[PDB]
Amino acid sequence: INPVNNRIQDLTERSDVLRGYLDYDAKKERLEEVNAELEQPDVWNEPERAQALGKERSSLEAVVDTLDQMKQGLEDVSGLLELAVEADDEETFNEAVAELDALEEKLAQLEFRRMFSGEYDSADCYLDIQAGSGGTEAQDWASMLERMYLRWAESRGFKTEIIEESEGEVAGIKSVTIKISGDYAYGWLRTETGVHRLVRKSPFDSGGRRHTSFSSAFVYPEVDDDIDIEINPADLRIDVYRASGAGGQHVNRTESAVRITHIPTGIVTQCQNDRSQHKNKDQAMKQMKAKLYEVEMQKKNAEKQAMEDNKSDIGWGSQIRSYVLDDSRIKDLRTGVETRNTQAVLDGSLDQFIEASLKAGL
Repeated sequence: INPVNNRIQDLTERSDVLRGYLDYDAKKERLEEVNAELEQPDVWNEPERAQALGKERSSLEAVVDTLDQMKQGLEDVSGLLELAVEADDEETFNEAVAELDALEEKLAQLEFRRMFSGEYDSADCYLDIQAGSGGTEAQDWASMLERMYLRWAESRGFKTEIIEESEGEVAGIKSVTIKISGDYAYGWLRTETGVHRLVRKSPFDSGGRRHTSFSSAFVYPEVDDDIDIEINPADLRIDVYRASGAGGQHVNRTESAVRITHIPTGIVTQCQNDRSQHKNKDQAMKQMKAKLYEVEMQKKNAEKQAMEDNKSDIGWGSQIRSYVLDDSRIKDLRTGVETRNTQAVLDGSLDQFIEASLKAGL
């Protein structure tokens, strides 16, 4: 028996486990129902509802369609391999194994649904990146993180939108808020919340001095429409402000960007991606509701894990990963996962860390 045939059996076995675990039949029945409700034109008479149905359909297809393709894909590969071996055609064999690799990647990713027990792990999410107090160097670092996450998101089939962005004076960014949309986006990105440490020779320093910079990443789920709990107007300060576009600053001089500050906590949300001020307000408001829930969920989880008295709460600002570029080394301080290909990570190769984090139960 060729080792490749044994792998095929292993994948089939793994897909069968997943089919039962994810209730393939139930999800398939539900998918038809959702598709039916989305066929009618009057469905958008309730925008929020139509949007929710659309997101649910995507999540269901991620299970049903992927498993259907797994079934067919593995059968195809088995047939192609038998042909390749009998014909002694090395090239066809290689093509078949390349397809098998793609199939295993699909399966492996779907197996992580088992790790998503969070009530909102299936939701879209927001990612806030903030440059630390390291000047230009820290701002460049924040922009590198921005690029990294945008590239990773695309690699995962998640859509992205820049909600807020404040550029640095000389280079990089001071801050950015990115909306990441897709199947279980929050579940997949939430363990990246924390402080990311950069250590390298700064290209902004005249000499070759070692510089250490810090940037924070904060991931929170979209809960609007799922959580009707709204915010008291008295606890909010709303400001219209000028953002930054591509030359266009006419109606953009006043811009129409909206900033919302929560007096009770000091938390702020901002939105500048729409031309309409009222639309930016609506969106900035959705972000605030999500951040406040995110915070309440933390305190909520603090009670579920309360033991010692006078114990310090769980802060999300802990350092979670160190990027030592001058030593060609990036290591997650929580999981211990390390890689020496720094370029690949900066270019979006984060699954190696995220997968380990989810498996560790973070």
